[PDB]
Amino acid sequence: TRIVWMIGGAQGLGVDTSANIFGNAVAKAGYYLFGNREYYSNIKGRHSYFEVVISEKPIRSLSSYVNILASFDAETVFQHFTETKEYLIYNVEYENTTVDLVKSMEPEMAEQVKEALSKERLGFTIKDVLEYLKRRGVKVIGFNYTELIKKIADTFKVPMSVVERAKNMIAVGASYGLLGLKFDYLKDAISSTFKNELFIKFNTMAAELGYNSVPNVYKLQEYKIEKQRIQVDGNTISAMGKLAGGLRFQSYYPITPASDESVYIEANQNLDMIVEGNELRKGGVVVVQAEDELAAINMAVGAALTGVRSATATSGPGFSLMSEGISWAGMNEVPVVITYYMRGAPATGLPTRSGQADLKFALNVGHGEFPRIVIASGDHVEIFWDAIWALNLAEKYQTPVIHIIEKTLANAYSVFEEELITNRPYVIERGKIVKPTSDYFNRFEVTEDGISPRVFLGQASIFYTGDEHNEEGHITENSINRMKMYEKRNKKLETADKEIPEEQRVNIVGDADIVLLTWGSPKGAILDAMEELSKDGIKTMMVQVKMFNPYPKNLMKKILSGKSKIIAVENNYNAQGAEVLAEKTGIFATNYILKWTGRPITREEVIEGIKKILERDEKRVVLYGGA
Amino acid sequence: TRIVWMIGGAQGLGVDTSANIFGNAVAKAGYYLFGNREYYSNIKGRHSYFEVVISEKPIRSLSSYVNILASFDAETVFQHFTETKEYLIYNVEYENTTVDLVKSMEPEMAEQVKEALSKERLGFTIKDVLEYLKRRGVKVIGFNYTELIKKIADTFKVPMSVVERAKNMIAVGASYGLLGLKFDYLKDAISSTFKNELFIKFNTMAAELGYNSVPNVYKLQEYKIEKQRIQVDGNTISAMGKLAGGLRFQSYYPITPASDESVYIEANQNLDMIVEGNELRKGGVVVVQAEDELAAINMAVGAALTGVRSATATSGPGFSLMSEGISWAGMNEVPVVITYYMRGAPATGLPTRSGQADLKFALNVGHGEFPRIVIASGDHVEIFWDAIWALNLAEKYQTPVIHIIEKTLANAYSVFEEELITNRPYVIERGKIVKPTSDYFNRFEVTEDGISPRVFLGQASIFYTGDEHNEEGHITENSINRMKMYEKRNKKLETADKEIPEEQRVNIVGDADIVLLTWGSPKGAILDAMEELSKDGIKTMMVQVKMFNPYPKNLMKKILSGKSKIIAVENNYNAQGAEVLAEKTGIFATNYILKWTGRPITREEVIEGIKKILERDEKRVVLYGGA
Amino acid sequence: RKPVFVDWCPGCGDFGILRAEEMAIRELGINPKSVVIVSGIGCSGKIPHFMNLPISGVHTLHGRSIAFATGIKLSNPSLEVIVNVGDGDGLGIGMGHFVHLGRRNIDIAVLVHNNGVYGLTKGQASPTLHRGEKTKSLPKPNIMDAVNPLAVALAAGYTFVARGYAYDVMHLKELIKKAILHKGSALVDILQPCPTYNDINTKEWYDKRVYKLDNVPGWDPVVRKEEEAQKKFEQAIMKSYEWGEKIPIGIFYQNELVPTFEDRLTSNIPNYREYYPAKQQIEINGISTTKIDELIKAKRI
Amino acid sequence: RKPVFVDWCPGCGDFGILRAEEMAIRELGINPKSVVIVSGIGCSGKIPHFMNLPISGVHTLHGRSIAFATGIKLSNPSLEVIVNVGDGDGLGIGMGHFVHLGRRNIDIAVLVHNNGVYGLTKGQASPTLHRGEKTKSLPKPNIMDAVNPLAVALAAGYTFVARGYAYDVMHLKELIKKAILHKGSALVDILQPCPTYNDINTKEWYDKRVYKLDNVPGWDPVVRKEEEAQKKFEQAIMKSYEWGEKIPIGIFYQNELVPTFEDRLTSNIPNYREYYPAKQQIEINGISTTKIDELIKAKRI
Ligand SMILES: Cc1ncc(C[n+]2csc(CCOP(=O)(O)OP(=O)(O)O)c2C)c(N)n1
Ligand SMILES: Cc1ncc(C[n+]2csc(CCOP(=O)(O)OP(=O)(O)O)c2C)c(N)n1
Ligand code: SF4
Ligand code: SF4
Ligand SMILES: [Mg+2]
Ligand SMILES: [Mg+2]
Repeated sequence: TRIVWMIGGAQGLGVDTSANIFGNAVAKAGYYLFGNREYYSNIKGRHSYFEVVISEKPIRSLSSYVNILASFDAETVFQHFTETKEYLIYNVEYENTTVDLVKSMEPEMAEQVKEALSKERLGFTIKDVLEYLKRRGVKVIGFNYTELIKKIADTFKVPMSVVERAKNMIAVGASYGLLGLKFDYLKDAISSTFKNELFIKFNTMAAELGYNSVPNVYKLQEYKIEKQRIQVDGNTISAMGKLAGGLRFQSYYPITPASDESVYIEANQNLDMIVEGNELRKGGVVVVQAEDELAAINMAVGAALTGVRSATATSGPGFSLMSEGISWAGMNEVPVVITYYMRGAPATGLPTRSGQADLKFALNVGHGEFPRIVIASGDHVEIFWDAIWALNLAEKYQTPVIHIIEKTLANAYSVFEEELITNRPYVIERGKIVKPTSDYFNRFEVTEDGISPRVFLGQASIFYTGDEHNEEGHITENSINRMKMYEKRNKKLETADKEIPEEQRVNIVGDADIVLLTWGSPKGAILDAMEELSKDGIKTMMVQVKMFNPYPKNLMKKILSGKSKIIAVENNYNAQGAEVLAEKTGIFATNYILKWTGRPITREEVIEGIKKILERDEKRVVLYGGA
Repeated sequence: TRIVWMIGGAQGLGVDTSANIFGNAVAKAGYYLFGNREYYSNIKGRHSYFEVVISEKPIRSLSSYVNILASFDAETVFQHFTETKEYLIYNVEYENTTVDLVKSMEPEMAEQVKEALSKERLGFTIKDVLEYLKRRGVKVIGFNYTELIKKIADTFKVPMSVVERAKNMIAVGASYGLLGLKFDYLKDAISSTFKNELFIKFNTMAAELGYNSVPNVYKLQEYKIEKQRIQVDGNTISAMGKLAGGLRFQSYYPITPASDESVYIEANQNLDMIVEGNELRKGGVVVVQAEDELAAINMAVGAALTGVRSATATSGPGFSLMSEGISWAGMNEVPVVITYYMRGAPATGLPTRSGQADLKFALNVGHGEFPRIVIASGDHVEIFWDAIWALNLAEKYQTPVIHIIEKTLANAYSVFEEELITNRPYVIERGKIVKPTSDYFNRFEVTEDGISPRVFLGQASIFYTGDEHNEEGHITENSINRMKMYEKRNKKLETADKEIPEEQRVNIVGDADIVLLTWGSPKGAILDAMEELSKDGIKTMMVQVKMFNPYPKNLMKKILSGKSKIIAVENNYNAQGAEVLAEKTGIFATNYILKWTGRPITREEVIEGIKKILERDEKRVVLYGGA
Repeated sequence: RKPVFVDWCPGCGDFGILRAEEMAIRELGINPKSVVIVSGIGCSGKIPHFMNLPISGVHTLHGRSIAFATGIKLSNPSLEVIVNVGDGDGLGIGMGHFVHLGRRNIDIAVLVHNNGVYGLTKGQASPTLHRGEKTKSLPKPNIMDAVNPLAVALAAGYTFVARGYAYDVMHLKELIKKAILHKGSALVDILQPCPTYNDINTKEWYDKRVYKLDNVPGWDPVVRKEEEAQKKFEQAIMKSYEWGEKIPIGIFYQNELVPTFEDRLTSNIPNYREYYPAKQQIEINGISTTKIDELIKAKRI
Repeated sequence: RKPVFVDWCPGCGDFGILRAEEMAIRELGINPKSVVIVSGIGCSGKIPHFMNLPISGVHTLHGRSIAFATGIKLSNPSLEVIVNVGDGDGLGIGMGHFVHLGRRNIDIAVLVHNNGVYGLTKGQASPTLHRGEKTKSLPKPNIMDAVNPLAVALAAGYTFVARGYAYDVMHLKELIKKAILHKGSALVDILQPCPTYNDINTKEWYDKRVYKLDNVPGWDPVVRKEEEAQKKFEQAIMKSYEWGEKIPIGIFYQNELVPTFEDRLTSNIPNYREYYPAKQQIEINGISTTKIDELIKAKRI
């Protein structure tokens, strides 16, 4: 099974919490979830919406359609009706509300709504939306939310304004009812979420009222859960991976959607540790909220100099500000990880939306030549293992490492098996660290592999400088020292490229003549698209780059030789990952499926885009669905 | 003729001024010059040196050898003896000075000196250097600078400390004497440089003493100068071009070697203007010294919003700090030029040396996708015309334009014909500017070519925002507006790529099977290398890219088809210009000649590097000569 | 297209500031086409977009409004340039540019939306929130001391320093007017409730504490002669630290005797006020009007 | 290799500061291996490189020394972290980080080389040079007002604020010692001749004007009880503006009663002083020692 549920409502009404409760109930019944959060750059009043994919099997991607849309306002109907396939739950009070009276709605969206309705001769009221939907076989279930709220207020002998938010749980209880799962899971999910008896009980009544007013349509059965499951978002998973990887200093400046990572680290900063002779100790991660990103990068780089594993996290505007600091870290061969939560850009761009438009900037960030190791996670499990990897790469190659996690992954959450992130050893490789044998240590010894022996502040006299320098860290302009030291640093990347197996830099799935060349978050939608297409004769393979620098040049040349279709799928305009392949190997993608609107690429967008390329060879498919 | 003169001395002794006087004399005799300035990141005491190439024809490049080395200290002998071919002028007082007693000398240079001497069984004194040089047929002319200074002090009845700096003019007068040009040119050059009668007269006596103590060796004749000649450095020429191009606001933060550009603009900021009906008006360029580069970029971008032609200038560290601001300018479609004086990097790097290591960063600066138009000048005349071009490109495509001028060009100076920068019209194209017809103007109208009609602050109500926006400039997250507006901005680059002839984006010289693929400052050395090699049977052509974005993809594919040797010559480690060709076309250079030591690539380095590639196909030639 | 949803939380102090700023601009009679409101990033930063009048808005980068404003004003000094920044924006990331404006004394007004928090990123402590304070948005007490915007501005030194309150609109309006007319750099630190985050420094908390320096007999913050300047400055400093039960609002210091940056430019560019960069004619039929003849002549051999 | 040419102009004030700082570190008996000197970009910035002792140097980015220092000190608070910045570096480009240090009260000393100019880039006016001043390096009089580093530091608020003079080495040495021992963020603004650029504020100019607050009977800048704090602070402010014929040198303000950032971290991380980030054992034979079991358990279905 694969059922797509969505609810929506004005930011500030706790609808996100309602979505969480719904999901938590369905999950306890033994269904996997993949959920999303879509908000405006706004604290109150704009339209927010929450999509939850439900299945008995692991889910990997979102969908373009909604099976069940749950609503209690006019706006959520207007915003999603064109995607709604099977069931609308709505508020009968707004039947005569016309799209022009929804003031929180962007004018552009009001126009898109009017266009979709006018096109088939409908007017602009909710009632007209209902007809639009009945023409497509959608079943609509209208609630007098006002009467139900009056009833509950009455029962609990409070005024209506006290129980106004029960509207949310009526919409949720009716949705959950359609599924046919037993009420207790929802009742339990309500009791574990709200913190006071009155709120529990009146929300429980609200959900009962919804559940008992609708028929059991999807007839879902329960599954016993064999292996232990967890539910986590991207932010959180990066934090877990970093902590597992030994992080003990993080400096950050708040920015969406990066801040949540640091807030989680800080709330959990006192960690249990099993140390020498099996002693339980606690060890604190110092977390500093810097005053700006220039302070944040440089604080982390300074911390690394003491031998601590350090990192920061940011997004486009912040990352641009960090360029200088990253260059200094390159010059001074300082391990640091920068988690790049890549979002809708340029400038402020879409602070609450996603993108893949900053890859080549990351690959070339800051002045000078130095090794910028760059990886990108494609799904939630990869995020965990990639954060451990980043930290090991940084210390092994003594250089900044950029770990890209798109916003789409950061804020989405999924249910998966716990063992996927606990089943293997948490390896910490500290690289070429040594105990100095005197008071003065030459920090930048010139070796054949480029990697100089490393010591920490406090162990011996060492020198770092932004200027070109000799083996002692003293300012040196001499041409021959310059030649050697500048090469030594860049040789580290060649050593990395010999040491890291190319097979760890890509995930390859399938073996077929049509290649889906991607990186990052489209991985999921692509794999789900490949399965659907396979059932229909259409054979495809996925090549997903994980490490862009050092680039898996030879492996890529081998896998792509003699392929007739190489279709780059990315959330940017210039297909920057394809551009990097072309720089490194000479191989040009044949076609593109691109999306720059900020919303996740869906399974169906990939399926249809590929059909559109096989059927008529169009060069660039441009996607735009969502929100 | 081609004679290479060098003088050197401790920073703070006015040796730069001495070099200027020498050159100015030779020039008035009708010889062209190409000169250089090499200093440490230091105000006093480090070793500085000044190379001046002398010829009856225009000169394009520096040389690896020195014909005449003029010196008055030990250090200048030790620093340049291995390059000295025909004549050393030196101070007999330091004959027994050993390299270990030169405390201002970097330890690495002391080792290079000892190695070069030990290698043929010489010790480490100046006297040993003299033998080294006599083994190579060099003639040495030793002066008792102390006695000559005593004589002059005596003549003028002052103490010796008053006339100590005459040492400089003894070295200069002896050098100029060897050439055989008449004393009056030097006498005139002394009188026009120094500002008081006593300093004039005792420096004139110092130069006489030098001139009359040496034989006329090079027997140079005078040339009548037909067409008017000028002598200018790179900094200055960029300033001239900007002013000719209409610049009326520049904000900057001091950094070497960018500051001199702004200091010149400010000293000349009240410009004559021939305006409407042939009226003489003066118009001031506002020049602001910002508090940091973040202020500098953003001040200039704000200024552009009023319709002023605005720019800044910077180098690597500063440019890294400007990333964010450049991204905001991309998003808001703001014309601005950033003159990137590219220097020795990463971090502080080599603040007083050169490099080409930041090209791909420039091409990808800041988060998001937007048109970054990027050009690079290859010689002094190109700098002028390229600065006019940058400013027109910025207003025509409403986007940041990056004008790269390497340090090598910025600080070098040359004599050339004035008409090369006055002979054609100074064209100012303001792009798609209009008079608003009401109180409210939609700044970002979506058109087919991507370029929205432009109005200035004060003419009508307009809005700019860092966020994604609609045609009115108001914050808009709508997916379909986003799709359109994000594409519109990037479509401007495709329009640029259709509108700018590809032939204006490259200079091609010759037609041969061996290609020298370059950009920027190696142009000169390459052209001089091609002429020498041609005389010896070896046929080469130069392909010099001037505009990297939009890249001349089709022209480059055409010129390079069927070429068997494509040799990239660049002052970086990764041959970033070659990497860009490879990204855009699939064409890989066959061989490389690279230099990352900070000093200009010489004519001979190119000649020998190419011989070394024809004779034994070595993949990467690594250069390191100078300083 | 035509509507802009004013998307601030119902009851946000930003409504008062907007209302006050609009009214200041109207009552001064300034042509709105000539007014540019340069704003930062945050809830505060959205303000030009919500303006009723045909003013222009330039919504910038986080902490960079002052630098933009400087380029705008100096290129076209006939524009009336007002800067609206958040306290995190203006005094956190923008701190450096905030201080350097004081040294230049450019004729601009800077209005700081002082809510104690970063509203737009969900209410982290701003640089004005006191150490130990715990709003509903903070998991732990604020680990940071506050900076006093008025004291930093005085030390910087802004030539007009005032504090307003978003829930005394008439008073705030009159302060904004004076900050705009002041010849030089003016600060108005505006006390502004954020009901969503910051349940400490609320409307009722301030109503109870604020008093007007305007109602203090003989309070005169205007420097009229150079010898008054030091005493007026120290009296401003002292007052700027009054905080607990009593909170002063009004003008702390004003000195129109210091030359503006524009006055200093006029010393080097004598016709700047009459032929400023943005007024200049740089081409006639696409041919540059700038003469560089003399510049080139100076380099002749 | 082994020699470092001390490349400052003969007679530079930087020689005095170097001599004074070395001596402060020796006389305090601190193990030199544990001392980290974090320095900016400029002539000033070269100082760790020229140090006689086995101290460590970290030569950073222009205006960024304080941010580096913060990461260093908080990761390993057993290091004695001293910051040497130029006035352009520390108070121009680094202004924002300079002020924010005051709010944190990290246990660091900051020594500002106040020469009035950017020595290393050929003597442009620094943020301490007064408006109208024309050094030999300036084509026109300085268009900018100066900032008073001591007043900005107080408003920020640094908990130890002092001014020294590079040509009274013994005095400067003793100030550096006290700035190092002070529990919190300490500023020493050091008056420092640049003979190459700045032929105004020379050695002879200062010799003539400086007097010691130490020689002022009853001058007590030490806060010993909370109620003293405001008076001590205002007395510091007043004094910090004395300039023409008389220039005070010495300690303007010291308050060791404010918790350090390290004290505040200890509230959230109870064993921070005993098991700070840099001391922690993060692996045993290449296997992480960090347990995230409970973190993962909290996410179970
Ligand atoms: C360089 C950069 N870093 C971070 C951000 C994210 N950001 C946007 S608004 C904001 C804080 C807003 O607080 P304030 O300036 O106090 O305005 P308010 O929302 O409270 O009015 C932050 C941290 C950004 N846009 N740019
Ligand atoms: C981001 C950046 N911009 C500019 C520079 C160039 N720069 C180096 S030192 C300096 C000024 C030094 O002045 P100050 O900090 O007063 O130190 P001083 O030389 O006078 O001791 C400048 C502008 C740089 N290194 N980095
Ligand atoms: S969050 Fe605080 S500041 Fe932002 S709008 Fe809501 S109330 Fe106003
Ligand atoms: S320039 Fe001024 S500061 Fe730099 S070294 Fe020479 S004297 Fe000292
Ligand atoms: Mg705020
Ligand atoms: Mg200085």
